[PDB]
Amino acid sequence: TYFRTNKFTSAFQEIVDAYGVAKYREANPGVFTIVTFPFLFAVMFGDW
Amino acid sequence: SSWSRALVKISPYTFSAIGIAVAIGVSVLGAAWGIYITGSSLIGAAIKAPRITSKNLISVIFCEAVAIYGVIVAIILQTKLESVPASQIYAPESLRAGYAIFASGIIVGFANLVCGLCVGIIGSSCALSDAQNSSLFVKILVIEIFGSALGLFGVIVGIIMSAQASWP
Amino acid sequence: AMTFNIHGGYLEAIVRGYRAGLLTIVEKCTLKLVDEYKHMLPLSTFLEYITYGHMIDNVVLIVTGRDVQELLEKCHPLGMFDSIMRELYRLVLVDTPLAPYFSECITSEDLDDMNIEIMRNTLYKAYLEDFYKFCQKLGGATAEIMSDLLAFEADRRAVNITINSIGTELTRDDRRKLYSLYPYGHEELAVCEDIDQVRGVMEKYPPYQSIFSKLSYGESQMLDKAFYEEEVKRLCLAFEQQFHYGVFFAYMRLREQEIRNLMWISEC
Amino acid sequence: FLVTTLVFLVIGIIASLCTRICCNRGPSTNLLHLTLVITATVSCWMMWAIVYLAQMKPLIVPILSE
Amino acid sequence: GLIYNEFFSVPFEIFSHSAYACRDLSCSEATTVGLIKVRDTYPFGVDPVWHGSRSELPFLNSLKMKMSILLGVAQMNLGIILSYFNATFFRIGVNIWCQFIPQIIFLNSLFGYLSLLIILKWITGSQADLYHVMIYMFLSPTDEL
Amino acid sequence: TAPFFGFLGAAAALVFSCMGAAYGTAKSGVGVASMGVMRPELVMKSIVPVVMAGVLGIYGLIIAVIISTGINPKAKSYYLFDGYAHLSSGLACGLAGLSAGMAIGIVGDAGVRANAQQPKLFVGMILILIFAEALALYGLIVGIILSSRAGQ
Amino acid sequence: ETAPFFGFLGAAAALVFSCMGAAYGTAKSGVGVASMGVMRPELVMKSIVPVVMAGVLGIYGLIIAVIISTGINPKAKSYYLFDGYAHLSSGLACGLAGLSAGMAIGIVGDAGVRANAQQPKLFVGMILILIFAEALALYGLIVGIILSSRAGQSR
Amino acid sequence: ETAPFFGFLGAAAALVFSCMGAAYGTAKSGVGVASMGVMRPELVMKSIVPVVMAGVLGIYGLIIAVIISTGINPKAKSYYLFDGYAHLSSGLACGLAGLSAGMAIGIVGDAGVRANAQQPKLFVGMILILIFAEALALYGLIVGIILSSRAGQSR
Amino acid sequence: ETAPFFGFLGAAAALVFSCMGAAYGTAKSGVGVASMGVMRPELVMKSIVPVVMAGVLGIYGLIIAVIISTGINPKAKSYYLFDGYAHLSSGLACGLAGLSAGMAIGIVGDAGVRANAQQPKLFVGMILILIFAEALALYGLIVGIILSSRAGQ
Amino acid sequence: ETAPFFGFLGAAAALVFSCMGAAYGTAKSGVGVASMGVMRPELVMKSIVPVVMAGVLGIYGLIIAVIISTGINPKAKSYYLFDGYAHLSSGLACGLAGLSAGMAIGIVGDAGVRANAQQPKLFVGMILILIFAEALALYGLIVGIILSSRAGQSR
Amino acid sequence: ETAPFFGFLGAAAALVFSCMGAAYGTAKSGVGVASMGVMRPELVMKSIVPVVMAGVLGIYGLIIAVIISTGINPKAKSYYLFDGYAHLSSGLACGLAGLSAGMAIGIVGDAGVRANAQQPKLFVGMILILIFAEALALYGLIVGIILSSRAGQSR
Repeated sequence: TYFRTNKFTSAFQEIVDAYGVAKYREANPGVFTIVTFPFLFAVMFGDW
Repeated sequence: SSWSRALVKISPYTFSAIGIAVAIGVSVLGAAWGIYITGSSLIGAAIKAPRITSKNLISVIFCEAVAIYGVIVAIILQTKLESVPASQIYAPESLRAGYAIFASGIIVGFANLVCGLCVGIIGSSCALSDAQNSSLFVKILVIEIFGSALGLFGVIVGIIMSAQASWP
Repeated sequence: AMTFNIHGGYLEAIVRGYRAGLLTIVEKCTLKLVDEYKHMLPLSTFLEYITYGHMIDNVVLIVTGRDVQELLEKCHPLGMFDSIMRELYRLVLVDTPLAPYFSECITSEDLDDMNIEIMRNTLYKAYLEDFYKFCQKLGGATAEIMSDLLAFEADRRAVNITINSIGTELTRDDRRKLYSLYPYGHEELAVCEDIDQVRGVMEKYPPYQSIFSKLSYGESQMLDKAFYEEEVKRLCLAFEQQFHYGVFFAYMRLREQEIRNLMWISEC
Repeated sequence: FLVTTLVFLVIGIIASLCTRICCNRGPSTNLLHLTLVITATVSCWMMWAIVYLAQMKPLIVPILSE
Repeated sequence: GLIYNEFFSVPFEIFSHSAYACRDLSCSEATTVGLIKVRDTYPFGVDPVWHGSRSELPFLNSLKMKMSILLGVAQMNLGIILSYFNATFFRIGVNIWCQFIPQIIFLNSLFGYLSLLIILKWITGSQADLYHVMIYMFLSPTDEL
Repeated sequence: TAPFFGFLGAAAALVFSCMGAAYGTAKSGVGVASMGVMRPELVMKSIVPVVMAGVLGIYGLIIAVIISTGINPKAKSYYLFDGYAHLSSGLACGLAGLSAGMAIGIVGDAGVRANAQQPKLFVGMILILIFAEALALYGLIVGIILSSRAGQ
Repeated sequence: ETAPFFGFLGAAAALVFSCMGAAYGTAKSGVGVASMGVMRPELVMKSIVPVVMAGVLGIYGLIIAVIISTGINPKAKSYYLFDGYAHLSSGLACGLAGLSAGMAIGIVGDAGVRANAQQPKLFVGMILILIFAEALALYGLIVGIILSSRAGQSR
Repeated sequence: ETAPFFGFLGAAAALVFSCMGAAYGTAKSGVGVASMGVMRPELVMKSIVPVVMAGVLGIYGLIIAVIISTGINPKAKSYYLFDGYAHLSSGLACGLAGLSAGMAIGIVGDAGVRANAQQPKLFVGMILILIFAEALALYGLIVGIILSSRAGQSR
Repeated sequence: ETAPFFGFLGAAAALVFSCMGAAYGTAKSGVGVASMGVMRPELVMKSIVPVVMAGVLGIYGLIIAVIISTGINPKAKSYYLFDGYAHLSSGLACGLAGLSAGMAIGIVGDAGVRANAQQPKLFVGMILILIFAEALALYGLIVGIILSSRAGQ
Repeated sequence: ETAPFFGFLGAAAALVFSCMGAAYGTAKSGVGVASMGVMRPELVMKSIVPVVMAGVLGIYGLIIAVIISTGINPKAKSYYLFDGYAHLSSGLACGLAGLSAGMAIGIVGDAGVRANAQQPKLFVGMILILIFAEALALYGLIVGIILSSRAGQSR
Repeated sequence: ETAPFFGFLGAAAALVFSCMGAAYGTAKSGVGVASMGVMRPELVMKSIVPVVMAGVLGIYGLIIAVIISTGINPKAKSYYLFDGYAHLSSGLACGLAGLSAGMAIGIVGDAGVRANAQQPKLFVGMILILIFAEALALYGLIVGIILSSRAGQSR
């Protein structure tokens, strides 16, 4: 099974799913990483 | 310190003579190697056909020109020698002259070796090319003549360095 | 680089001149080429391997008997040298590179070398052993040519197996177990049971792509002719023969191809 | 410092109100949006807290090059 | 980048005027016992003077290392916490309490001493620790001292 | 006393440069003969890459000439700095020329074969070879700059 | 003192190693370009990018050498042994990094050019690989510049 | 007096060896990617992971070198031979670890690029192997950081 | 006075040699693992046992390096040559043992990948061989720790 | 004076040589047993003897090195250069003997794996060869112990 | 004086070289014997004679090492530089002779395993080569003992 993908969340979900899938309603780390990856990749390139 | 002092206290005349001899030796070795390289191809072509002996002889002459230049440089270096007086055996002029002689000899020998190797390879290729077709002999000979200029440039550099000898 | 002038230069020049001069008449030309090769006697091992190339087929032919005495009529020194039926096979196991391996691989003798198909299998195994031995002597640009030739032989054997020899137990496993990128990626031809499938398998190698083409010719023949004909067509690459490199094998192959062309000429 | 700490928290509440107004179309959709807003606010506030605690009472003073 | 107080590889005007001011030093060199005296901390970003100073490298390196350690601790804590939620959502067995709790507790406690030491040094201004003596305190496995 | 190193720099600069020049010219020449066996016209124009390789020797020769002229002992007191600088300047020029020629020889040898196959790609081979040959010019610039530091 | 005898040696070694790496890269790049263009002359122009990418290392090495040479001036200040040693270290580091980057770029570019005509996606893949390789050369140049700048104090 | 020479040499060696290891890894990964991507466009981007995984080691080495260079400050403290020895040891350890990690990562990445055309189920295993190998770079960086921290405490 | 110039070098050499041995083992282990996963993706995850065990050598080397670094305490006691030389020797021994163990583990894993691919029934034997190989690394680490413990003159 | 340098060097050399020999022997044994692990897994379990023998040789070398290290007590009795030289010689001898025995046992086991796979009747011969090989390691350990004991006789 | 710095080192090196030679010979002989036993299990037990004969080198080396170690005793009498140099020379000669004998015996046994496997008639006769090798080893040991007997000749 696959969790429903929104118009904007689809890209992040696809990027995260490159590690695999889960059960019909199991854990979906994409929900946290949709903002976590922007919340961490910013530091490595911080320059306004 | 003590080892450094001993190293700085080496006789410059020995180094100068070593360089002078090494120039001629390296020139002779390079010329012989180039001559052998050209001669293998020349003999192969002659076995195939003896028609191009005159064309092939140019490569041998060019290879021997390196030995001739080396011999001339060695004669010049021998002329550059002096009496090596005991008082000035460690004088700055004597040390400078010995270092210049060694540098000139090394440069001449290395340049002669490189030019001989290049000329030998070029002639070995050119003999086979001429055996394949005599029409290409002119371009191959021109390329060999152009490549032979390395020895002339090295000899010029050595001659320029030879003016630095000032042994009392 | 200086080793060429150190040794082998005269032999290389003689070989180059002989090749440049090259272009019962077929038999006479073959005899002349064989005499030229023999008169030429590091490079000794290369010459031995080149001779063993055809000597494997010569020994396979001599392994018969069954009108075995007729083998003396084709005693061409290029490939049918005397120096290169299990009792006689053990004696013939000497003085050949592939013979010691074939002694164990073809220990069944005529059982594994039946003249219908299994003799071709033994010949293919011997050719594979000889190709491996030749590839072992690495150090020159001829490794690519040897790999291409071995790949062509293996692919032709696989195509023949998939075409009709599959019924002769030449299955997908036998495409490499008995039928001699191929040394690493030959598994793609195990399922090429069709001409379209053969073209698709050839598509895995862009250089091999479009080589099969319609496959009406070349691939139409069995044994080792399918991809070997591709190598024959592409032999113009071998015609380059850059200098200061081992070109004795190239000259021998060119002479063999010229002899084959003269034979194919025949009565126009 | 502590005043700015409430400022970051207060900024999230207004953002929380906007998120609720926007995502009221979907209850489970709103629940997901609230998590994203809270995570973003927490991450930004933590980064600012690190940047402020580092320079609050420096152990080493800055020397300037010539 | 706004947090880092660096814009296009150049500082600019922070929300404050100047975080650190040269203690006296109307003509004295920056490298001095007085050095620079800070009136107050710039809230928007790092001190503008620190970026272009000679001491830019050590202070910035220490701050970046501490921030990286804290961020890694936070990410690991969030990942470990997600395990209980996943176990409850999938109604997993007692294995969560059996294994997820010690797994999320051991690493958390192990990094907790370092994180708390970093915070205290940042909070209490224990300059007797700095970037190095924190690791030095963490280095000793034995008791006493 | 120190001037021994300075004198050695000029000799090393020419020796190491010619060592790479001969290697580049040999590889370039061999390919030219191979192309000249069949393609008669292409070989004559292809000699430019060999001519390009031979230029590197001239660049090294000029660099050697400058070093020799600057080692006048009776003119100015050649301190250890002058000897060290001249030796360093020669070392860079000789080493760079050796590498630059080696690339030209490798590139030129393939270029002769490529031109003999498809004459269209002749322009592309020249462009790559010209770009590679710029390294010898780059080494020449460094040699002049280093040698210019003999003021004190 | 004897500090210039090491500082100038390091400055020369930087350029020497950078040129060696650039030549090692360019030889492989040219061989691959010729091999690719033998069969598909159209992609020859697109295959020349790695050659320039490798050649940029020569410019970087020349800049580092110029900086090192300008960093030594006995008439300005007494170049103590620390300054010469630091300059030599910077030169050696920059040269070795340039040589390694050149060798890697040459290998990668030769492989990509050999694979260039097989698929047009190589035109992007090899470019990305060359950029990732030149990143190391840029990092080495930055480190060398930092070391050369730090060499100026010498107490 | 001679200690700053040792320290600068250690920093330069760290940078150079890290650059060499990263270059070797990047060249191996580039050869593998050029071989793999001819058949399929998947290797163009989905398998470009080792290309940056190897440059991460070079970035770590550059960071360690910058830290070591900033460690030396004669105007602030007259460094004894202890500081030079510690800096040289830290630089050597960092550079050797970087070279080892670069070689291992290059070999593993070449193997993974070759296996990319095989069953894609092995991508997770290849990534895990690459991460386990790259852990050596982090270990070396930690060792270098510890050595640099202990370096300045000379009596 | 020159003791730290030996002790720090010994610690760095220990770390470097341990890392080199770990990388040498891990290269062969990863090559074999990739080959097996291409041949049989089912056991790819379970075949990372030598790959995982390779990092143990690096961890031990890092621990030994940390211990050696903590050994050099000039403020605590004037470091005589008798302590620096002992520390350097301990580091050299630990590094050489780690390199040897890494090479052995790499060879064992390269063999065992193919062995398990042909038949997974030899996984127990492969694990036993790997444990026997790692026993050498454990002995080397113990010897290095014991030698470093003798820094009291 | 400098005797502790010699003693520590000898102990380290002993440990290193013993570890290298054990590693070579274990690698050869594993290479041999790789085939037996598939050809006849039933006999593969009994095939682990050479690995155990190599581990035993390594353990003996480590024990000798530990004894040598424990023999160095500077605070109890001053270590003259004679004792240090004797200890270093003992360590070198033990390490060389262990390395040679390990290499021989590894080769023997590599041959014996195939020998027993072909015919189970060769297990007795393999065991005898392994015992004969281990006798050399035992003799080396005894010689090292004797030398270590004699190392303290100076005055 | 610094006598054990050479005497003890030579005593250790004697056993080291003897062990290395015996290990090489035993490894070759064991490989040959394993091959022969694979060919025929009947000859495996009878073909261990060269393997046992190769073991005399270890006994001779151990005896020489014990004698040399007992020959060094500063408490009994001070040993000059000559007293240690002679012992070192004797040890080196004994070790080199043992290594040469071990290599020769290994080669001879490797040939003889196949020789006996083919023709049982020549199996017993081939032992002459092993006897000659053992005689050479014994002569070397005698020469070493004669050299070592001069320990007390100094004054």
